[PDB]
Amino acid sequence: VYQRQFLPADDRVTKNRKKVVDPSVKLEKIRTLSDKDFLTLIGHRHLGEAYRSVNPPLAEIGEPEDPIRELVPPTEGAKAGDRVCTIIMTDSVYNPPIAHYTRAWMYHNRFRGIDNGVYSGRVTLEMRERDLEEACRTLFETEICDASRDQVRQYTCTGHSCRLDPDGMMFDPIERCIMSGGNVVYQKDSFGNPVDTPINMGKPLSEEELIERTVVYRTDRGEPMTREGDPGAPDEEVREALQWSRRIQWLRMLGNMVPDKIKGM
Amino acid sequence: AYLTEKIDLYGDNGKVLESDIPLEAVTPVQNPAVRELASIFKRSVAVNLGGAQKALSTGHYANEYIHFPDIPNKDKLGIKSSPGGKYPPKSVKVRTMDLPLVDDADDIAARLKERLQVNPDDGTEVRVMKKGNVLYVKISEQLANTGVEYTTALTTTAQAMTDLVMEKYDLDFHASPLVHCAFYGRYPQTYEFMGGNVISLLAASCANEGPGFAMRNIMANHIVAATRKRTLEAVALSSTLEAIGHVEMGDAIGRWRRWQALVHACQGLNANNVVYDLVKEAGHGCTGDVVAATVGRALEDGIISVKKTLPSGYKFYTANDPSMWNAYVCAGLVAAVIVNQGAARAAQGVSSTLLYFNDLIEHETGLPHAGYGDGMGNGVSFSFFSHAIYGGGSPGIFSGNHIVTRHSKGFAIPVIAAAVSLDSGTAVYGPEATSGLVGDIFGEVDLIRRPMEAIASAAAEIKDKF
Amino acid sequence: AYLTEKIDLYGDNGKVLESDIPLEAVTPVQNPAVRELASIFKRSVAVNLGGAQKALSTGHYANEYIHFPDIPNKDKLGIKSSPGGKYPPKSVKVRTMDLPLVDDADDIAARLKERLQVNPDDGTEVRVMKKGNVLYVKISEQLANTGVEYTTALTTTAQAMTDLVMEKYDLDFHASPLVHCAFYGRYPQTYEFMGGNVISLLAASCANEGPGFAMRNIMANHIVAATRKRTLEAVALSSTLEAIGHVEMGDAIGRWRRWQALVHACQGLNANNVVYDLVKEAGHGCTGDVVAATVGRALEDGIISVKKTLPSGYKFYTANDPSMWNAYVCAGLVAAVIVNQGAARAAQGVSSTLLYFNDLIEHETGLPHAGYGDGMGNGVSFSFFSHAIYGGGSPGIFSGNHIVTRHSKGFAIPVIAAAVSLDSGTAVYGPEATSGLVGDIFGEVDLIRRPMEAIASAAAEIKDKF
Amino acid sequence: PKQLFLESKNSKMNSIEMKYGQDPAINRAEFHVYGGVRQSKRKSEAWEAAKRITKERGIPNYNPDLHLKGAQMGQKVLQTYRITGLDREWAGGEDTPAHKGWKPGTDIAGLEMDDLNYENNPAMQQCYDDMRRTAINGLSIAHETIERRFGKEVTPETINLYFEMLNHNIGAGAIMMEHTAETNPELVKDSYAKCFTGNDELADALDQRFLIDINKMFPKYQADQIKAEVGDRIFQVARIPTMAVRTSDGGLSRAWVGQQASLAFLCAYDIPAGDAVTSDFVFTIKHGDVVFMGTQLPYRRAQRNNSAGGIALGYYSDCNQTSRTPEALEGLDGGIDPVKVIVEALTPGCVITDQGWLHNYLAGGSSGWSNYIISVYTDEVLEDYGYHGAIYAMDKWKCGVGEVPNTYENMMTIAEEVSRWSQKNYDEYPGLMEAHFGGSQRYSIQAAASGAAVGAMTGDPDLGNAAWHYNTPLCKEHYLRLGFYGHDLQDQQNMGHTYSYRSDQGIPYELKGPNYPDFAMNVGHMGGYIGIIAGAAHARGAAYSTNPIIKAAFADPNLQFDFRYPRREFGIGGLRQFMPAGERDAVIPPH
Ligand SMILES: C[C@@H](OP(=O)(O)O)[C@H](NC(=O)CCCCCCS)C(=O)O
Ligand SMILES: C[C@@H](OP(=O)(O)O)[C@H](NC(=O)CCCCCCS)C(=O)O
Ligand SMILES: O=S(=O)(O)CCS
Ligand SMILES: [Cl-]
Ligand SMILES: [Cl-]
Ligand SMILES: [Cl-]
Ligand SMILES: [Cl-]
Ligand SMILES: [Cl-]
Ligand SMILES: [K+]
Ligand SMILES: [K+]
Ligand SMILES: [K+]
Ligand SMILES: [K+]
Ligand SMILES: [K+]
Ligand SMILES: [K+]
Ligand SMILES: [K+]
Ligand SMILES: [K+]
Ligand SMILES: [K+]
Ligand SMILES: [K+]
Ligand SMILES: [K+]
Ligand SMILES: [K+]
Ligand SMILES: [K+]
Ligand SMILES: [K+]
Ligand SMILES: [K+]
Ligand code: NA
Ligand code: NA
Ligand SMILES: [Xe]
Ligand SMILES: [Xe]
Ligand SMILES: [Xe]
Ligand SMILES: [Xe]
Ligand SMILES: [Xe]
Ligand SMILES: [Xe]
Ligand SMILES: [Xe]
Ligand SMILES: [Xe]
Ligand SMILES: [Xe]
Repeated sequence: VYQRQFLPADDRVTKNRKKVVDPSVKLEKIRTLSDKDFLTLIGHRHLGEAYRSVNPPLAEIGEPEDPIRELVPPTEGAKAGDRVCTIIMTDSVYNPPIAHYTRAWMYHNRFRGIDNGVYSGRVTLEMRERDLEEACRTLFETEICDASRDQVRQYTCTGHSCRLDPDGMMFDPIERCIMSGGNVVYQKDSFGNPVDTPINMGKPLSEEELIERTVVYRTDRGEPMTREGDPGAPDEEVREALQWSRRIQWLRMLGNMVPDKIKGM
Repeated sequence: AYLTEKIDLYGDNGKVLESDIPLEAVTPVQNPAVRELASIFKRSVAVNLGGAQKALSTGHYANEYIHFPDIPNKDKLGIKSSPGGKYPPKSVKVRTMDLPLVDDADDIAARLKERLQVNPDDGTEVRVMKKGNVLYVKISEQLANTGVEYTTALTTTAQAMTDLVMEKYDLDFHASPLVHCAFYGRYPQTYEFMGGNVISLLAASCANEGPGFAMRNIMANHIVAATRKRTLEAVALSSTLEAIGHVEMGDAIGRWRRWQALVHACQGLNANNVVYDLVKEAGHGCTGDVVAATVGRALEDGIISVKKTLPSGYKFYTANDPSMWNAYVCAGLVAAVIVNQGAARAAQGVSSTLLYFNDLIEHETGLPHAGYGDGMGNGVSFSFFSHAIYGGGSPGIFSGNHIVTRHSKGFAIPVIAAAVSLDSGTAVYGPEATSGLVGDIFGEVDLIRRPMEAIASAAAEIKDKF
Repeated sequence: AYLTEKIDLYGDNGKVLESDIPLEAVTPVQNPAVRELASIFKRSVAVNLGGAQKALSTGHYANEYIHFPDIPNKDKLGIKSSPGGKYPPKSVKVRTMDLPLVDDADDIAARLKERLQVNPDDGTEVRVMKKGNVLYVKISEQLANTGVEYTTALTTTAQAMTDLVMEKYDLDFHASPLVHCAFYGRYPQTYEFMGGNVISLLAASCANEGPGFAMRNIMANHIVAATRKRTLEAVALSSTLEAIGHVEMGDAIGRWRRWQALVHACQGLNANNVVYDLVKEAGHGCTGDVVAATVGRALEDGIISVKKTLPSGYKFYTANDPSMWNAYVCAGLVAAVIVNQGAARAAQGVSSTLLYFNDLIEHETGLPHAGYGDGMGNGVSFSFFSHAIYGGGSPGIFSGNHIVTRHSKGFAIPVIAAAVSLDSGTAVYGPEATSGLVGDIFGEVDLIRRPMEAIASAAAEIKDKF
Repeated sequence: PKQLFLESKNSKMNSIEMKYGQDPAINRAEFHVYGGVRQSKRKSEAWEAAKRITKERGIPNYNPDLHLKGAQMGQKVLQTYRITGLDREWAGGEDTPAHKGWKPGTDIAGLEMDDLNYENNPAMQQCYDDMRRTAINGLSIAHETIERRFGKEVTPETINLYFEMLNHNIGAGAIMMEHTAETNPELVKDSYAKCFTGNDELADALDQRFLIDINKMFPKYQADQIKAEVGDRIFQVARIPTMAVRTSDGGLSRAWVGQQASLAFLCAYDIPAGDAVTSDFVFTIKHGDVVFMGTQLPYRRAQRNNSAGGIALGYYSDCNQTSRTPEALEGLDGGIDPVKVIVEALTPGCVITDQGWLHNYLAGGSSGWSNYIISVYTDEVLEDYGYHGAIYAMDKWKCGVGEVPNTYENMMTIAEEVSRWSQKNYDEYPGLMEAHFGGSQRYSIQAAASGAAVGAMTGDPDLGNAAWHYNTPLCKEHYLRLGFYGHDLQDQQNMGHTYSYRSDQGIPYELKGPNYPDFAMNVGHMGGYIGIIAGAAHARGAAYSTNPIIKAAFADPNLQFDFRYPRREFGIGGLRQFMPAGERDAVIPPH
């Protein structure tokens, strides 16, 4: 089996990107959530409630004779015929440990049977309900979730690009996520609905921790993707992400003119 | 010049169907089975006798809840129809009639075949199906090729049906518009035979996005219903229809011909078993595992090689065969959808796999993805228009002619057919809802339902010509 | 059942071409010449190399006075292009180029044929015309019948020209859109290859009034230009295209098949020399003399007879053969236009003759005119829309697909072709103005220019089959 | 010398700071303290009007308390906007049919988002109506038929009488018939007809009230180019009533002028009623010698001529008249300013294709997607980035506009620098990042600024637009986010389609349009391309980019909308100071 390289990682930022997307790299658990609080935060089903179904169990729907289908084991959610549910998260532009396109690349590399959309203000993940619950343990409890910069919100998602609040928290129009006693807590669920007791997410990471683990380039901290003098400079004098970007543009342009033009290039 | 490079055609079970086939022998311009497929779509129509009979009987003509009301109880409505109620109200019956079309389906079939037939040994066929409720008709090549259009089976069948019903039951003049409506629906107020009872697999000839798009204006749900959800046969039918469409669009020409033919061979006909091998290797994994398998297979086959190693250790790959690299990305694309949407047994994520399998490929190799931008482009548009308020719909309603998904040069619709084939019934606008009659009737045509083996056998028949 | 009744086919000189021909042998569903005519329209296109070269050279791309300007004298415009005029202005050339397409026409035709051809000896043809300014292209039946559409010659030729010009002159990336524009014009922003340099005799495939109307969307000026104004050959070409169109519309079916076939034979092919005989008898007279000759010939041939004599002495005639009576009225209709518009050598009155020849016929016999209302109906619409502010135009711009003249079932457009053929140059939108290239290039095809003899010879080849 | 979004060149206004009353470089804000919609004058007034409406009609309507989960809109600042560059204008102070003369150099600041919503802004609606109600035709064939078929001479005198008659019947009256109904002149005072010609002797012989004067409207070098294309020919420009297109579509224009021009020919030349020549006049107007603003569209989005969807990008470029203004001719320190042309031409380019067409034809709703598009013509943001690329290239290549060699390499260099500068400012100014809170706004703006700089500096419109698509990796690999869900369909594919020649991929940018498949669905793009096409032509010394007849046809002070200063006009509509045409006041009860 060929060993993936995922993306050019020549600096701290792109190396953080590679860690997030490489499935052979364990994302460190940084918080514990009870099953009741975890399910309450998702807001689709509560602890002990039976899973709803969109179609009968896979074994009863009479799948046709299809050899290729036999090569792809169905997930447990697919076998049960669970509803496909959506979870949405938003990452601030201010030094998050995971950003939007890295979520798509990570989801497609770490989770089976997904649907996922990337937007500037949010990222959706839609899977068979029980499969989604298992995926959410990684999204909510590991190093890719700084409680103040990566939040869950099903709608009225504005905040990724807004200025941080006095406590360094990302804005939430519905105020699902608040700062209480130094801890970030969810006082409402992902749908903005009331919760019996707030879900404590713990402390946010310090600024230096955020800068160390971030996947985004930012000009203000002296780490832009394109530095002054890089435009037009030779490939060897610029970031590997820019050398990669220039190569993709050259090959898409020449290849789409005449395919043979990119042979050996 | 002929596309002489040899490929092996494999079936959906991963076993070889035909070996040493020149790429030229599977192209729509040469392959008799692919050409016969287009001929079948052009010449075949279904007559819904049950629908025609019900429309005439109750007055529910055409679509949109239309109803021409006949009132059989006028004297019980509590109204006076004569000044001062001089004369009691009397009902009339002027918009409906009861004709035993379904009970006479056999005789009607014989009369329709004689009207459509040009010469006795011409190939015209009319079959009675659904216990008389539907007739499957296939006009002769002689009648179909009289002029230049593909709608002759539709137009002639609607008129032959209308004429023969008027004659058989010796109907009075009042019946002429009503019987015409039973078969034509709202035509000619509409260009389509809207709400009528003569159906073609092709769309109305006014609906193309451009010249040559007729074979592309076929919903993925129709393809899945006709192949009865057998994943790779749905991929083969969709890819073959897109291959014919691209020839008609003028894009299987000159320096782009090999590139276009390889998309069809590699993604649609499991050439060299690439699709099957990739699914087999990465089936227990994610989209990413298909990316790893695709790059590995391209390297193993000498399609790509390391071009340069950057200081970080990241390697840029070069395409030793750019058109074959594109075709390997198209094969990996359908494999990725089979693995990802196959694990969930839910088609919705197909648009996400279309986008990110290609995006991961570029980030992994430094080579362009399928269509030099169209694969990710359609991944974006298709994702957007299958999860937003703006338009679109569920995956199965898209086609090569839909404004949202038309762009990719033949490698996008086949992945939708694969995903919808693997769906466990998670949509409301699924194949049963939009393509029930299509699957029950046209799905009986062996060539439409199982094209893979038919294309391979026809390619072997002419393999020595090139 | 076969249309076994025998007819004699006469040429425009009034001499028999073929005797004892069953009506069935001239129908579009059987006659090889009529079928080959439709095949030629589908597969032929013209490439205007002079036009393409001029568009690239000056920037006058497409139509509507479009011009992408290149300014070669920027330093003489009296403007400063640098702040404070620090640097003097320098001109650039970015939207135009000079390619010797016309001088290289022979080699261009060779490269175009290789790209269009599917197999050696498949019948693909590329002919250099107008000293290199135009190429006549006819794709193979193999390429043309790949899919279901009739636009393949147009689409493949435009892409083949674009690709071969980019390759032949090894043009840089900037040229791709400009060379595409030189052949495709505004496509795909427009569905048509608008203002492009690849022309078909058929209209864009989005333009039909209904299914099967493609062979009807051909202006009378094109027909006259292609037949070089030889009156009855223009009538034959127009009537034959309307005959193919009516088959594709589904109207040459069942109880209407004989009626439709007789319109074509009697009005379009001078069957039994009726058209010629009527013109010969009444040529020195008026429309009314043709009415007298038509009724007399119908009586002589036993088509009509006196039904009843009213007290005043006026006689009602009965049709012993209603479909043949209609066909004799259609023949008299084209004869009347030849006599009336022929005497003036001015086409405008054709619309009046269409209306009043039919109106006089009914008043004279008490029998219905051509099309049971359509002949007078189109005389009315066509008269109105060729002499009013509302729309329309001069006679030559109408066709079987024009909303104004589409109604008649194949017997109206041929009379427009006859009148425009006899016109002495009284219109501004005449054949030279709208169809110069059509007549010069497609008029060289013997089948298109002189179909009468070709149809008769082909009918004699299969006469014993019926 | 600060960025234009922190200090406007002449008025010295800080467009970003004015939104918050706080330094935009500070990453801190207080939320949930503005009273929700109470902070908005327009939404607060809308709420009170809605209560009256509900009481009158018996059905509820606007109700801000319906906002999801008790969170009224306005939990953050509902920013106001400033029209870009109005303080740098010095010409165009003439009275127009829609408003008294604007004082050039006066700013328009503090506009609320609802004031720049296409649904609430009559200047934006009139902009589109003026495009689609226009019919253009060459008159050579009608004059030829009169002289050759009818037998009468055509002279300046008969042309003048023809135009006097056409101006009488185009909107209001009848000339030939007895007992004929007519339209109230008040309802069609915006309808009239004119002509232009390259023949100066003919131009000087006509009644100037019916003439579009090329010599007056354009600078000498541009008038010379246009007249050389027009030549010794007469072109008619007729504008049918705005009220009429509002009861139907733009395809009515050629049919309407077909009727009225035919009648004016019959009456001015004494042609008998029903003469065969009549059909040549309507055929000439509708098909024989006609120029349309828009071509027909296919079945899924079916349209006759003159719908916004059929308008080629180059035609949107050429109907803009900023190219002939003093600001565009000597704004760059006495030199031509192609950037002024790009930034103005993209304003109706964006608003008409995105709000007028994608929204008001293909989708819809109450928002007009206004904030998405407002970002491209307000607060000097895109202005700063665009001028940054021009100054950078002029200094690097030591040349003027339109003179940087049009190589793929130079396009990539400029794009990288403009993307860098765009990202630098969004990163260093949290208040600006929050102002353009939608990623599409920020992504489209760096792509448009890059294309504007490449187009203005090389004079190559396809290369200028190629720079737009190259911004996809530059943007994505920096932020790891782009725009809305379906924003990069065209950006991804045009990285390859720009120089492709496949059937529906290849086509020059001048002739692309909303029916080019890649562009048929999404906002935030087409207008930018339109600006780039106009600026590239301007930079290389040209008077137009695609059609000289379209450029001349819109050089008309009788147009309801001022096509020379669109950003300003949209601002005037934002102030509720633009009087559109088409209102039915004359025949409705008082109000
Ligand atoms: C997609 C298609 O809609 P359907 O899927 O055909 O219903 C199409 N609408 C659009 O393209 C909507 C464009 C505006 C909304 C997106 C703004 S980014 C149309 O009306 O023909
Ligand atoms: C004839 C045709 O016009 P053209 O000949 O195509 O210009 C058609 N107009 C009309 O039908 C005009 C109908 C109204 C005027 C007559 C009222 S009696 C149309 O717009 O397509
Ligand atoms: O959220 S989506 O990107 O689908 C629409 C943005 S208006
Ligand atoms: Cl239909
Ligand atoms: Cl329909
Ligand atoms: Cl030339
Ligand atoms: Cl065309
Ligand atoms: Cl008969
Ligand atoms: K470096
Ligand atoms: K029934
Ligand atoms: K009845
Ligand atoms: K028969
Ligand atoms: K259909
Ligand atoms: K190749
Ligand atoms: K031309
Ligand atoms: K060039
Ligand atoms: K030569
Ligand atoms: K060949
Ligand atoms: K055929
Ligand atoms: K044509
Ligand atoms: K010949
Ligand atoms: K609240
Ligand atoms: K004037
Ligand atoms: Na708990
Ligand atoms: Na170059
Ligand atoms: Xe979370
Ligand atoms: Xe970094
Ligand atoms: Xe199908
Ligand atoms: Xe292959
Ligand atoms: Xe013709
Ligand atoms: Xe006949
Ligand atoms: Xe939008
Ligand atoms: Xe990219
Ligand atoms: Xe823009």
